[PDB]
Amino acid sequence: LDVLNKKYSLLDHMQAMRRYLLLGQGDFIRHLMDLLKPELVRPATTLYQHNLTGILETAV
Amino acid sequence: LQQSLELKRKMLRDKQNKKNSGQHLPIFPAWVYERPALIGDFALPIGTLPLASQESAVVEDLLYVLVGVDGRYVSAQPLAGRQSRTFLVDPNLDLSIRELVHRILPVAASYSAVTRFIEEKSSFEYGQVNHALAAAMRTLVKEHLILVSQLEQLHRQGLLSLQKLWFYIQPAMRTMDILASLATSVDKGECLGGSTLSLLHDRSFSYTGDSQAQELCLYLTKAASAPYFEVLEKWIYRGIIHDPYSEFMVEEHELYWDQRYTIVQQQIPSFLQKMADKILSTGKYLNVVRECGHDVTCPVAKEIIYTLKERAYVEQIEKAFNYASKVLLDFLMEEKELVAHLRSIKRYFLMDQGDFFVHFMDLAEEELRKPVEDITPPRLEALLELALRMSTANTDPFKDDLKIDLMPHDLITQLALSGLEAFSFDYIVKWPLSLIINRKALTRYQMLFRHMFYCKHVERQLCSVWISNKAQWFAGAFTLRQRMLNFVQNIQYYMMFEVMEPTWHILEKNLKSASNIDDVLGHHTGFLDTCLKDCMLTNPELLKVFSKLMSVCVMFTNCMQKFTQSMKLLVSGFEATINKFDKNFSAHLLDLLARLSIYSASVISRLDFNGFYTERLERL
Repeated sequence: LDVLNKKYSLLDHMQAMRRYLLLGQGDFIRHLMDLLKPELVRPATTLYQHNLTGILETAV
Repeated sequence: LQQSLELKRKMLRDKQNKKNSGQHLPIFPAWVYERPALIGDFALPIGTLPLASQESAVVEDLLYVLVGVDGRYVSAQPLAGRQSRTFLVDPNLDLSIRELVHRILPVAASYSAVTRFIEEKSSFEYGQVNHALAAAMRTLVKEHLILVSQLEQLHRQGLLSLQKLWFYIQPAMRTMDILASLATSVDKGECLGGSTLSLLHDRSFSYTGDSQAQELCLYLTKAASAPYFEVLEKWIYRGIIHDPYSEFMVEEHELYWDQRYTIVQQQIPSFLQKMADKILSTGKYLNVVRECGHDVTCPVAKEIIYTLKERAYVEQIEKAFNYASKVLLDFLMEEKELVAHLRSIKRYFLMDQGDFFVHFMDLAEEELRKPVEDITPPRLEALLELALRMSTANTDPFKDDLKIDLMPHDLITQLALSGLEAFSFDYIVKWPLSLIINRKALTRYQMLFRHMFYCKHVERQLCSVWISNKAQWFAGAFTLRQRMLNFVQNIQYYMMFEVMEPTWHILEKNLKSASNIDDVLGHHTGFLDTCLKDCMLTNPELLKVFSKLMSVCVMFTNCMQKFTQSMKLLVSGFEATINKFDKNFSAHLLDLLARLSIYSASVISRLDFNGFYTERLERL
C-alpha cells in the first residue's frame, strides 16, 4: 500500500472518481449540459461515438 | 556387454561430425573395456560344524563379499538378464543366520553396481559432467573400503560377531544405496551435460528431510557443476565457447542474429531456466564486438559456484547482462552512430528535405514520364548525384550512400508502367549498423516513400495548371481545381506534422532512454511500424478510395486538362468531362471521410474548419 499508492495511484484515481463520474465537480457537469444539449435532443440512432467524444475535450 | 560399445559407437559418431574444427577427439585404448579386472565383481563341510563355528566362518566370508570378491560360502551367481547381482548363500547353512545375511548382503549388491558406474562413465564420450558424477562418486568408494578393513581388524581379535556387524553396516546400506539410485537413474534414459545436472537437483529436494543423505546428494551435485560453470564463466564474460563435446546449452551454428547462436531446450540445466534468456543475450552481444576487435575483456570476473537455498548463481549472471549489453549499446551510439545515420535516412526517405525534391523533380521530369525499358539507369544515377550536389542537402556527410532502386511493382506489390511510379531509393549500410536497420526495416521505409510520392507528384501539376491558365474567361474548372487543392494540401499537413514529425520526436527521446539492442531494435521497429499504421497505408481495402481519387485527379490535371489540350495555345465537351469528373470526385471523397469515421479524426476535424461540406449525404 505504498507502491500502488505512488508508482500507480489508488488514492488519486479513487478521489477524482468523486468528481468526474459521480458529478462531484459540478462546474464541469453544468458546462457539459449547455454544449451537449442540441446533439442530445436529436433522435438516438443517428448518433455515433466519435460525435460525443469530440465535445468532452472542449469543456475539460 | 557389447551393447555398451554400440551406445559408445553412436555417441562418438554423432559428436565428430557436429565439429570437425578439432580432430581426433580423445578415445580410450581398447584393452580397457576388454580386461575384466579393472572393474570389481568377478573345503570344510558347513553342515557338521558347531553353531558358533558356522557364525564365525560366515562372518569371515561375508567380510570378503562386502568388497568385490567371491566368498568361500556366500557367493555371487552371474548377473545374466537381471542387472542387480543376486547372491547364493551356501546351502544347509544355519536357518537363523541365512535370514540375517540377507539383511547385510543387500550392501554388496548396492556396491556391485556402483563401480560398474565409475568404470563406465569415465569415457570422454559420456561427457564432461557425466565424468565428475562418476569420479566424485569414487572418493565415496575409498571411504567404504577403509571401513571394511577397520572391521577386519576387530575380526582378527575374535571381537566381531554377525550382530555387531549388523549394527556396523547400517550406516553404509544408505550412504551407498543413494549412490545405487542416482547411478540407475543417470543411466536410465540417457543423460549428458545439463540433463545430469538436473537429475542431481531433483533427487536433492526429494531427500530434503533425511539430512544423513541430503548432504551426500549435495556433495555429488556441488562437484558436477564444477565443469559446466567454467564454460558459463566464459560465454557470460568473453564470447569464446569451448563446448568440446556439445554439452553447453548455447550451441554455435557455423553459418547470424537469427541462427548463429541458439538455446538447446533439453540440455538447459533446470536451475537456470529462468535466467537462460539472459545468458544467450550477454554473449551474443559480446561476440559482435569481438569480431571487429575493440574490447571484449570484462573488468570483474568471478567464479560462479553452485549452492542450495543461497543462490549467487542467479546474481553474477545479471552483473554481466548489465555490462555486456551496456558496452555494445554505447559502442553503437558513439562509434558507428545510429543517431546521425537515422537523421540522414529521414532527410531523403521520409521526404523531410524540400530543396532536394524541387531541384531533382524538374531535372529528371522528362525522363520520369518515359515508360520503363526506355529509362536510362546511369542517367538517373548521374541526375540524382548532381541534384544532391546542388541542394542544401550537400552539407551532411553520410549522403554518398544514396542509390536508386527499381521496384517493378508500384504499391501493387502490397499483399510495364511509368518512371514516376517505379522510382525507389536504397541507402547502403555497413555490417556493424546493419544489425538495427536491416533489410526488413529499409523495405518498409521504402514503401512509406513510394506512397508519399504521388501526393508530392500531384501537388506540382495542380500548381502547374494554375499558372498555365493564369481564353482565361472560363471559370468552371477554377472551382474543381480549388477543391482538389484543399484535400491534397491538407493531407500533406496532417501526414507531415502529426503522423511523422511528433512520432519521430517520440522515437528520438525513447532511444536516449534505451538499455540494450533488444530495446533499441524495438523503438525503431516502433516508429516505423506505428507511423506506417497512422498514414492510410494500413487498411484491408488499403483505402483504395485514395488510389482511385489520385487516378481521377491525374485524369483531371493532364489526361483531360492536358493544359486545355493546348486550346489556349471548344465545343464545351471538356465542361461535360469536368462534370463527369466532379461527380466521380464527390462519390470517392465521401467514401473516404465515411471510411475514416467507420475505421478509427484530425483530417475531418479541420477540413470542415467552418462546417464546410458537413454532410453532403449520410450513409444509411
